[PDB]
Amino acid sequence: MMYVKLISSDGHEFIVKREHALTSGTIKAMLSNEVNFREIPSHVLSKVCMYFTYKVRYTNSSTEIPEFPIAPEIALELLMAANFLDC
Amino acid sequence: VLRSVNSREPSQVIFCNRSPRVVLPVWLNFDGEPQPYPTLPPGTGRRIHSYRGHLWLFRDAGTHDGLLVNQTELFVPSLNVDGQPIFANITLPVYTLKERCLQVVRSLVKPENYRRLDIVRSLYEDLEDHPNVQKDLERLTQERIA
Amino acid sequence: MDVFLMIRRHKTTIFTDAKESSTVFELKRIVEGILKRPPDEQRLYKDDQLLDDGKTLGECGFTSQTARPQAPATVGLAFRADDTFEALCIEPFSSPPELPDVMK
Ligand SMILES: CNC(=O)C[C@H](NC(=O)[C@@H]1C[C@@H](O)CN1C(=O)[C@@H](NC(=O)C1(F)CC1)C(C)(C)C)c1ccc(-c2scnc2C)cc1
Repeated sequence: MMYVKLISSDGHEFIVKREHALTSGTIKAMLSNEVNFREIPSHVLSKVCMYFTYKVRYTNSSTEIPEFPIAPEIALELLMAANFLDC
Repeated sequence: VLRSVNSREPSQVIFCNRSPRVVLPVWLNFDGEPQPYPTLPPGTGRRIHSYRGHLWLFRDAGTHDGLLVNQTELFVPSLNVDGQPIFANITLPVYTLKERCLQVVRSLVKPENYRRLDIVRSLYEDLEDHPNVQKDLERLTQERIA
Repeated sequence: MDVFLMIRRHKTTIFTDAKESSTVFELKRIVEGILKRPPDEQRLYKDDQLLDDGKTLGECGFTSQTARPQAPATVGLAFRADDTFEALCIEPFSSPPELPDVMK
Protein backbone atom coordinates (compact mmCIF):
# COMPACT_ATOMS: atom_id res chain seq x y z
CA MET A 1 0.00 0.00 0.00
CA MET A 2 1.64 3.28 -1.13
CA TYR A 3 1.33 6.57 0.80
CA VAL A 4 2.25 10.21 0.10
CA LYS A 5 3.09 13.08 2.47
CA LEU A 6 1.44 16.49 2.00
CA ILE A 7 2.99 19.20 4.18
CA SER A 8 1.09 22.38 5.12
CA SER A 9 2.54 25.93 5.30
CA ASP A 10 2.62 25.55 9.13
CA GLY A 11 4.53 22.23 8.90
CA HIS A 12 1.73 19.78 9.64
CA GLU A 13 2.44 16.50 7.83
CA PHE A 14 -0.55 14.76 6.25
CA ILE A 15 0.00 11.14 5.20
CA VAL A 16 -2.69 9.96 2.75
CA LYS A 17 -2.94 6.90 0.44
CA ARG A 18 -1.33 7.52 -2.99
CA GLU A 19 -4.59 6.53 -4.77
CA HIS A 20 -6.44 9.23 -2.80
CA ALA A 21 -3.81 11.92 -3.45
CA LEU A 22 -4.13 11.27 -7.23
CA THR A 23 -7.70 12.78 -6.93
CA SER A 24 -5.99 16.20 -7.29
CA GLY A 25 -4.85 16.61 -10.91
CA THR A 26 -2.08 18.98 -9.74
CA ILE A 27 -0.70 16.34 -7.28
CA LYS A 28 -1.10 13.53 -9.86
CA ALA A 29 1.17 15.46 -12.30
CA MET A 30 3.92 15.79 -9.61
CA LEU A 31 3.82 12.10 -8.63
CA SER A 32 3.22 10.47 -12.04
CA ASN A 33 6.25 10.90 -2.54
CA GLU A 34 6.49 14.18 -0.51
CA VAL A 35 4.86 17.55 -1.48
CA ASN A 36 5.28 20.89 0.34
CA PHE A 37 2.44 23.44 0.15
CA ARG A 38 3.98 26.69 1.49
CA GLU A 39 0.65 28.52 0.93
CA ILE A 40 -1.86 26.02 2.42
CA PRO A 41 -2.37 26.09 6.20
CA SER A 42 -3.30 22.91 8.14
CA HIS A 43 -6.90 23.96 8.85
CA VAL A 44 -7.36 24.02 5.02
CA LEU A 45 -5.09 21.06 4.00
CA SER A 46 -6.64 18.73 6.62
CA LYS A 47 -10.03 19.40 4.82
CA VAL A 48 -8.44 18.79 1.39
CA CYS A 49 -7.43 15.32 2.64
CA MET A 50 -10.99 14.68 4.03
CA TYR A 51 -12.26 15.57 0.53
CA PHE A 52 -9.92 12.97 -1.09
CA THR A 53 -11.39 10.31 1.25
CA TYR A 54 -15.00 11.55 0.60
CA LYS A 55 -14.39 11.55 -3.19
CA VAL A 56 -12.90 8.04 -3.31
CA ARG A 57 -15.62 6.64 -1.03
CA TYR A 58 -18.64 8.14 -2.84
CA THR A 59 -17.55 8.24 -6.52
CA ASN A 60 -19.43 5.55 -8.59
CA SER A 61 -21.60 4.64 -5.58
CA SER A 62 -25.39 4.23 -5.18
CA THR A 63 -25.38 4.44 -1.31
CA GLU A 64 -26.94 7.91 -0.52
CA ILE A 65 -24.17 10.53 -0.73
CA PRO A 66 -23.98 12.92 2.23
CA GLU A 67 -23.08 16.62 1.97
CA PHE A 68 -19.40 17.51 2.12
CA PRO A 69 -19.28 20.01 5.00
CA ILE A 70 -17.41 23.32 4.93
CA ALA A 71 -17.32 25.73 7.93
CA PRO A 72 -17.79 29.39 6.86
CA GLU A 73 -14.33 30.27 8.28
CA ILE A 74 -12.36 27.92 5.96
CA ALA A 75 -14.49 28.43 2.74
CA LEU A 76 -12.31 31.16 1.14
CA GLU A 77 -8.94 29.45 1.61
CA LEU A 78 -10.35 26.03 0.78
CA LEU A 79 -11.68 27.58 -2.50
CA MET A 80 -8.13 28.92 -3.26
CA ALA A 81 -6.56 25.51 -2.42
CA ALA A 82 -9.15 23.54 -4.51
CA ASN A 83 -8.63 25.83 -7.51
CA PHE A 84 -4.84 25.20 -7.38
CA LEU A 85 -5.19 21.44 -6.68
CA ASP A 86 -7.71 20.85 -9.52
CA CYS A 87 -9.96 18.64 -7.40
CA VAL B 1 -33.68 19.34 -29.56
CA LEU B 2 -33.67 18.47 -25.81
CA ARG B 3 -37.46 18.40 -25.37
CA SER B 4 -40.32 16.16 -24.23
CA VAL B 5 -41.94 14.05 -26.93
CA ASN B 6 -45.75 14.43 -26.97
CA SER B 7 -46.58 10.72 -26.67
CA ARG B 8 -49.70 11.03 -24.48
CA GLU B 9 -48.67 7.52 -23.16
CA PRO B 10 -48.96 7.51 -19.33
CA SER B 11 -46.00 6.65 -17.18
CA GLN B 12 -46.10 6.42 -13.39
CA VAL B 13 -42.97 7.74 -11.72
CA ILE B 14 -41.72 8.10 -8.12
CA PHE B 15 -39.61 11.23 -7.58
CA CYS B 16 -37.44 9.93 -4.68
CA ASN B 17 -35.30 12.64 -3.03
CA ARG B 18 -32.32 10.77 -1.55
CA SER B 19 -30.40 14.06 -1.02
CA PRO B 20 -30.25 16.72 1.78
CA ARG B 21 -31.51 19.44 -0.56
CA VAL B 22 -34.97 20.86 -1.25
CA VAL B 23 -35.45 19.54 -4.83
CA LEU B 24 -36.94 21.40 -7.80
CA PRO B 25 -38.16 18.97 -10.48
CA VAL B 26 -37.96 20.66 -13.91
CA TRP B 27 -39.86 19.25 -16.87
CA LEU B 28 -38.63 20.19 -20.40
CA ASN B 29 -41.82 21.14 -22.27
CA PHE B 30 -42.63 20.16 -25.92
CA ASP B 31 -40.62 23.30 -27.01
CA GLY B 32 -37.56 22.53 -24.82
CA GLU B 33 -38.43 25.27 -22.27
CA PRO B 34 -37.78 24.22 -18.61
CA GLN B 35 -41.00 24.06 -16.52
CA PRO B 36 -40.72 24.06 -12.70
CA TYR B 37 -42.83 21.63 -10.67
CA PRO B 38 -43.59 21.63 -6.89
CA THR B 39 -40.56 21.22 -4.63
CA LEU B 40 -39.63 18.01 -2.71
CA PRO B 41 -38.25 18.48 0.84
CA PRO B 42 -35.09 16.41 1.71
CA GLY B 43 -35.64 12.66 2.22
CA THR B 44 -39.20 12.64 0.77
CA GLY B 45 -40.73 10.84 -2.23
CA ARG B 46 -43.73 11.70 -4.46
CA ARG B 47 -45.73 9.53 -6.85
CA ILE B 48 -46.29 11.56 -10.01
CA HIS B 49 -48.09 11.15 -13.35
CA SER B 50 -45.87 11.73 -16.30
CA TYR B 51 -45.65 10.35 -19.89
CA ARG B 52 -43.27 8.21 -21.94
CA GLY B 53 -40.68 10.30 -23.76
CA HIS B 54 -40.86 13.25 -21.33
CA LEU B 55 -37.60 14.87 -20.13
CA TRP B 56 -36.83 15.81 -16.52
CA LEU B 57 -33.99 17.36 -14.57
CA PHE B 58 -33.64 18.09 -10.84
CA ARG B 59 -32.06 21.07 -9.12
CA ASP B 60 -31.51 22.49 -5.65
CA ALA B 61 -34.69 24.65 -5.36
CA GLY B 62 -32.89 27.58 -3.73
CA THR B 63 -29.42 27.69 -5.37
CA HIS B 64 -30.12 25.82 -8.66
CA ASP B 65 -27.17 23.41 -8.08
CA GLY B 66 -27.24 20.45 -10.45
CA LEU B 67 -28.40 17.17 -8.95
CA LEU B 68 -28.28 13.60 -10.31
CA VAL B 69 -31.26 11.41 -11.19
CA ASN B 70 -30.40 7.69 -11.55
CA GLN B 71 -26.68 8.68 -11.66
CA THR B 72 -27.15 10.96 -14.68
CA GLU B 73 -28.49 14.44 -15.63
CA LEU B 74 -31.74 13.62 -17.34
CA PHE B 75 -34.62 11.30 -16.48
CA VAL B 76 -36.95 10.02 -19.18
CA PRO B 77 -40.17 8.23 -18.08
CA SER B 78 -40.62 4.78 -19.61
CA LEU B 79 -43.30 1.98 -19.96
CA ASN B 80 -44.24 0.35 -16.59
CA VAL B 81 -44.07 -3.42 -15.79
CA ASP B 82 -46.93 -5.11 -13.81
CA GLY B 83 -47.94 -1.83 -12.14
CA GLN B 84 -44.40 -0.95 -11.08
CA PRO B 85 -43.83 2.78 -11.14
CA ILE B 86 -40.41 3.92 -12.37
CA PHE B 87 -38.14 5.23 -9.59
CA ALA B 88 -36.35 8.52 -10.27
CA ASN B 89 -33.65 8.40 -7.56
CA ILE B 90 -32.44 12.01 -7.00
CA THR B 91 -29.06 12.26 -5.30
CA LEU B 92 -26.28 14.77 -4.60
CA PRO B 93 -23.44 14.39 -7.08
CA VAL B 94 -19.91 14.10 -5.69
CA TYR B 95 -19.29 17.82 -6.51
CA THR B 96 -15.67 18.93 -7.06
CA LEU B 97 -14.12 20.58 -3.97
CA LYS B 98 -13.94 23.81 -6.00
CA GLU B 99 -17.65 23.69 -6.85
CA ARG B 100 -18.64 22.73 -3.30
CA CYS B 101 -16.51 25.73 -2.06
CA LEU B 102 -18.18 28.07 -4.62
CA GLN B 103 -21.65 26.91 -3.29
CA VAL B 104 -20.74 27.66 0.37
CA VAL B 105 -19.23 31.09 -0.44
CA ARG B 106 -22.31 32.03 -2.56
CA SER B 107 -24.49 31.06 0.46
CA LEU B 108 -22.58 33.47 2.78
CA VAL B 109 -21.92 36.48 0.55
CA LYS B 110 -24.46 38.83 -1.09
CA PRO B 111 -23.93 38.91 -4.88
CA GLU B 112 -23.09 42.67 -4.74
CA ASN B 113 -20.11 41.82 -2.45
CA TYR B 114 -18.38 39.00 -4.47
CA ARG B 115 -15.95 41.51 -6.05
CA ARG B 116 -15.06 42.71 -2.50
CA LEU B 117 -13.53 39.24 -1.64
CA ASP B 118 -9.71 38.94 -1.46
CA ILE B 119 -9.21 36.42 -4.28
CA VAL B 120 -7.80 36.04 -7.85
CA ARG B 121 -9.76 37.55 -10.76
CA SER B 122 -10.61 34.06 -12.07
CA LEU B 123 -12.42 33.03 -8.84
CA TYR B 124 -14.77 36.10 -9.18
CA GLU B 125 -15.88 34.83 -12.63
CA ASP B 126 -16.43 31.33 -11.11
CA LEU B 127 -18.54 32.75 -8.21
CA GLU B 128 -20.57 35.02 -10.56
CA ASP B 129 -21.28 32.06 -12.84
CA HIS B 130 -24.34 30.83 -10.86
CA PRO B 131 -25.79 27.39 -11.61
CA ASN B 132 -28.30 27.86 -14.39
CA VAL B 133 -30.66 25.28 -16.00
CA GLN B 134 -30.63 27.26 -19.31
CA LYS B 135 -26.77 27.31 -19.47
CA ASP B 136 -26.70 23.59 -18.57
CA LEU B 137 -29.27 22.81 -21.32
CA GLU B 138 -26.93 24.65 -23.77
CA ARG B 139 -23.95 22.59 -22.54
CA LEU B 140 -25.89 19.25 -22.76
CA THR B 141 -27.14 20.12 -26.29
CA GLN B 142 -23.56 20.92 -27.48
CA GLU B 143 -22.16 17.71 -25.85
CA ARG B 144 -24.92 15.65 -27.55
CA ILE B 145 -23.97 16.95 -31.06
CA ALA B 146 -20.26 15.98 -30.97
CA MET C 1 -18.35 -1.59 7.79
CA ASP C 2 -15.60 0.91 6.91
CA VAL C 3 -14.55 3.55 9.47
CA PHE C 4 -12.53 6.64 8.55
CA LEU C 5 -9.78 7.88 10.79
CA MET C 6 -7.04 10.43 11.47
CA ILE C 7 -4.08 8.95 13.50
CA ARG C 8 -2.41 11.96 15.12
CA ARG C 9 0.88 12.43 16.92
CA HIS C 10 2.55 15.83 17.34
CA LYS C 11 2.47 17.49 13.84
CA THR C 12 1.85 14.18 11.92
CA THR C 13 -1.65 13.06 10.72
CA ILE C 14 -2.31 9.71 8.99
CA PHE C 15 -5.61 9.49 7.08
CA THR C 16 -6.73 5.85 6.86
CA ASP C 17 -9.75 3.57 6.82
CA ALA C 18 -10.28 0.20 8.55
CA LYS C 19 -13.17 -2.18 9.32
CA GLU C 20 -15.29 -1.69 12.48
CA SER C 21 -14.48 -5.40 13.19
CA SER C 22 -10.72 -4.76 12.84
CA THR C 23 -8.64 -4.35 16.01
CA VAL C 24 -6.47 -1.68 17.68
CA PHE C 25 -3.45 -3.99 16.96
CA GLU C 26 -4.20 -4.04 13.21
CA LEU C 27 -4.29 -0.18 13.22
CA LYS C 28 -0.77 -0.30 14.86
CA ARG C 29 0.44 -2.51 11.97
CA ILE C 30 -0.78 0.27 9.60
CA VAL C 31 1.15 2.93 11.64
CA GLU C 32 4.24 0.62 11.60
CA GLY C 33 4.38 0.53 7.80
CA ILE C 34 4.15 4.33 7.57
CA LEU C 35 6.21 5.59 10.53
CA LYS C 36 8.58 2.57 10.89
CA ARG C 37 7.84 1.92 14.59
CA PRO C 38 6.72 -1.54 15.76
CA PRO C 39 3.34 -2.02 17.50
CA ASP C 40 5.10 -2.62 20.87
CA GLU C 41 6.52 0.93 20.72
CA GLN C 42 3.08 2.51 20.06
CA ARG C 43 0.17 3.55 22.23
CA LEU C 44 -3.21 4.39 20.62
CA TYR C 45 -5.82 6.57 22.33
CA LYS C 46 -9.45 7.59 21.97
CA ASP C 47 -9.37 11.02 23.65
CA ASP C 48 -7.14 10.54 26.81
CA GLN C 49 -7.95 6.81 27.06
CA LEU C 50 -5.41 4.16 26.12
CA LEU C 51 -6.98 1.60 23.79
CA ASP C 52 -6.37 -2.16 24.19
CA ASP C 53 -4.90 -4.16 21.27
CA GLY C 54 -7.53 -6.95 21.21
CA LYS C 55 -10.50 -4.55 21.09
CA THR C 56 -12.29 -3.82 17.82
CA LEU C 57 -12.52 -0.27 16.46
CA GLY C 58 -16.32 -0.53 16.88
CA GLU C 59 -15.77 -1.46 20.59
CA CYS C 60 -13.51 1.65 20.92
CA GLY C 61 -16.31 3.93 19.59
CA PHE C 62 -15.29 4.12 15.92
CA THR C 63 -18.48 3.58 13.95
CA SER C 64 -20.01 4.58 10.57
CA GLN C 65 -21.70 7.46 12.47
CA THR C 66 -18.57 8.87 14.17
CA ALA C 67 -15.79 7.99 11.73
CA ARG C 68 -17.03 9.33 8.37
CA PRO C 69 -15.04 9.97 5.13
CA GLN C 70 -15.76 13.73 5.29
CA ALA C 71 -15.37 13.94 9.12
CA PRO C 72 -12.98 11.21 10.28
CA ALA C 73 -12.54 10.21 13.95
CA THR C 74 -9.26 10.98 15.75
CA VAL C 75 -6.99 8.25 17.13
CA GLY C 76 -4.15 9.61 19.29
CA LEU C 77 -0.67 8.12 18.93
CA ALA C 78 2.31 8.11 21.36
CA PHE C 79 5.68 6.41 20.68
CA ARG C 80 8.13 4.83 23.16
CA ALA C 81 11.34 6.93 23.54
CA ASP C 82 14.27 5.13 25.17
CA ASP C 83 12.91 3.66 28.49
CA THR C 84 9.48 5.38 28.68
CA PHE C 85 6.51 6.14 26.49
CA GLU C 86 6.19 9.84 25.67
CA ALA C 87 3.02 11.66 26.78
CA LEU C 88 0.15 11.92 24.24
CA CYS C 89 0.59 15.18 22.37
CA ILE C 90 -1.45 16.29 19.35
CA GLU C 91 -0.58 19.60 17.74
CA PRO C 92 -3.73 21.45 16.78
CA PHE C 93 -4.37 22.70 13.29
CA SER C 94 -3.87 26.43 12.56
CA SER C 95 -6.55 28.96 13.53
CA PRO C 96 -8.75 30.07 10.62
CA PRO C 97 -8.74 33.87 10.14
CA GLU C 98 -11.67 36.01 11.32
CA LEU C 99 -14.66 36.00 8.91
CA PRO C 100 -14.50 38.90 6.45
CA ASP C 101 -17.02 41.78 6.76
CA VAL C 102 -19.02 40.57 3.71
CA MET C 103 -19.09 36.92 4.92
CA LYS C 104 -20.67 37.61 8.35
C1 LIG D 1 -50.49 13.53 -9.26
N1 LIG D 1 -50.59 14.56 -10.28
C2 LIG D 1 -49.71 14.67 -11.26
O1 LIG D 1 -48.69 13.99 -11.30
C3 LIG D 1 -49.99 15.71 -12.34
C4 LIG D 1 -48.82 16.57 -12.83
N2 LIG D 1 -48.23 15.99 -14.04
C5 LIG D 1 -47.92 16.73 -15.11
O2 LIG D 1 -48.21 17.92 -15.21
C6 LIG D 1 -47.12 16.01 -16.19
C7 LIG D 1 -45.61 16.26 -16.01
C8 LIG D 1 -45.03 16.16 -17.41
O3 LIG D 1 -44.90 14.80 -17.79
C9 LIG D 1 -46.10 16.83 -18.26
N3 LIG D 1 -47.35 16.53 -17.55
C10 LIG D 1 -48.60 16.65 -18.02
O4 LIG D 1 -49.56 16.19 -17.40
C11 LIG D 1 -48.81 17.33 -19.38
N4 LIG D 1 -49.85 16.62 -20.10
C12 LIG D 1 -49.69 15.86 -21.20
O5 LIG D 1 -48.61 15.76 -21.78
C13 LIG D 1 -50.92 15.12 -21.66
F1 LIG D 1 -51.89 15.03 -20.69
C14 LIG D 1 -50.75 13.99 -22.63
C15 LIG D 1 -51.34 15.26 -23.09
C16 LIG D 1 -49.12 18.85 -19.32
C17 LIG D 1 -48.03 19.63 -18.58
C18 LIG D 1 -49.22 19.42 -20.74
C19 LIG D 1 -50.45 19.09 -18.60
C20 LIG D 1 -47.79 16.74 -11.72
C21 LIG D 1 -46.52 16.19 -11.84
C22 LIG D 1 -45.62 16.27 -10.79
C23 LIG D 1 -45.94 16.93 -9.61
C24 LIG D 1 -44.96 17.00 -8.50
S1 LIG D 1 -43.30 17.32 -8.81
C25 LIG D 1 -43.04 17.42 -7.12
N5 LIG D 1 -44.05 17.13 -6.37
C26 LIG D 1 -45.13 16.78 -7.15
C27 LIG D 1 -46.32 16.17 -6.47
C28 LIG D 1 -47.22 17.48 -9.50
C29 LIG D 1 -48.11 17.42 -10.55
